[PDB]
Amino acid sequence: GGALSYETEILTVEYGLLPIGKIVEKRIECTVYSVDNNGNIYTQPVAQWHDRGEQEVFEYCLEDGSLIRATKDHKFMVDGQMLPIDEIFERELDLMRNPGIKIATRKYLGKQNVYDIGVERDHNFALKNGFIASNA
Amino acid sequence: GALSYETEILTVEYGLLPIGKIVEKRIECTVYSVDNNGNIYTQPVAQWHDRGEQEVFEYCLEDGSLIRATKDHKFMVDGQMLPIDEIFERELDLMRNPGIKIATRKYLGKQNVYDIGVERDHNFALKNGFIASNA
Repeated sequence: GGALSYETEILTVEYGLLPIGKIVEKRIECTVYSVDNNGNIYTQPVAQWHDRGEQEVFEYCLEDGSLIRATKDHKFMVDGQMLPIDEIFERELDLMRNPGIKIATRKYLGKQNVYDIGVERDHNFALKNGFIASNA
Repeated sequence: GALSYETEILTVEYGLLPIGKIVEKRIECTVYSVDNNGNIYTQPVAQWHDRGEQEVFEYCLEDGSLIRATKDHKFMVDGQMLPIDEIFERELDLMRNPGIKIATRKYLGKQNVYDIGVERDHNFALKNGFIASNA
């Protein structure tokens, strides 16, 4: 089974993001998001709240510098497979994550010298994180 | 439209490079594009455009990462190229690298720790859409 650190943020329908420590310690009734064997995202209630006691926690820092704090043996989704996170780390596999992400806020920075690149076909190019910039 | 100097471009020969160093130095290199069929291919840079001083906006995404660009510069949304400002206006999702590697691992010693059970499939989504599993 394995376990997660207190502040690991869990998506709930009712409350939005909540720390799993709080969901478990307060045994909060909520609806979480799951994925089936055919890649369908659905929702269902939390059915068991597991307080696993004390265990060794490792902090896994991802390429974008975000953090997952878990025991070595907790499984995470990699393409078509659930694997222990430590193995995912040892094997350099990509964790599955949301294919999309929203813009939270916007700021003005005034004027700057700015740049663009032309390519022959399709007229786009990937940035860090895999964002696709385009001139079309 | 255009982009800030330090916008990191993924190139084959050098990995991630600031578009500013690529354009200013006319660096010959190979970038990654998508076609109309969702398919990612490689392709040399054909033009290096210094578009001069323009108004730049900083777009901060839900994960705290930034895009710095002119308001009109288009970016891909679920198969469709749209001005980044419009993507902001309508709260649309940018695409879309659906996976990410772990760079490093540190020991934090012992902590009280937790897990949740569900009735079907035995997984659940975290922030950023990671899928934690106890199947």
